[PDB]
Amino acid sequence: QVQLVESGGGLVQAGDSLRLSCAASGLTFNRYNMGWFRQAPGREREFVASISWSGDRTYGTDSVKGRFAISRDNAKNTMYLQMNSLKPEDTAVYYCAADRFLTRSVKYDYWGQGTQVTVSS
Repeated sequence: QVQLVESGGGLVQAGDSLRLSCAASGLTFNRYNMGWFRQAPGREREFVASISWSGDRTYGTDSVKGRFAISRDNAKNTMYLQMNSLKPEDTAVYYCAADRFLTRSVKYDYWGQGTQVTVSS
């Protein structure tokens, strides 16, 4: 079956940087758009960033585009999210997802279990 596994979460302090990764198996990795979503306490699940199989990057808002960077390594079936200047508001569970057509919609076909990021001040 298809399997997406996130890692790299933990407890950081405000202003820190953090790199999350996502490893995929059971699909032909280079034919899928890959996306990061998050769910903060008291909020709905929301789009963070996406990188399509042709390499175009799409970001959620101005709150994200300046601080976060997304990339993929097709040779290793892995994608990464680099997060800089983290704030308490970024505390959330971060999910990796894959889909053959979608970009910003939360209705992607495949989902990982998520990794938890806590940011304290």
